[PDB]
Amino acid sequence: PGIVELPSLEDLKVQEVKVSSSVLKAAAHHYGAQCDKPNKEFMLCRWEEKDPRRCLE
Amino acid sequence: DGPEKNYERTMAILQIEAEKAELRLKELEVRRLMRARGDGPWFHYPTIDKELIDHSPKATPDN
Repeated sequence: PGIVELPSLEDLKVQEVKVSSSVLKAAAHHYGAQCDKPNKEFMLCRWEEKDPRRCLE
Repeated sequence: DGPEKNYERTMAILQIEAEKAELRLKELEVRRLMRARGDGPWFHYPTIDKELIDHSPKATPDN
């Protein structure tokens, strides 16, 4: 009953953040303050779209 | 009692019994269709009340 669309590998290719959880936790408080806008935009998109494929950008 | 009173009293009796008879047959036909199709007040078996659903945002986004 209908095939599932998937993005291409090139669609999912991004420059990842390769730092350990201790690095994230040390920076978490400032990181939440400095990056709240694109972060909250992305979270708003996920809870609205309910679809990981509709939030890649 | 005169023949006329008995005569017309009988018509009154016949009218009621014929109106009851027609309704008895209609009720059976209505019950036949309500039970078979489920689109009437009778044979209306309960389904879950959708007011029990919580629509608040959940801990995760896919739901």
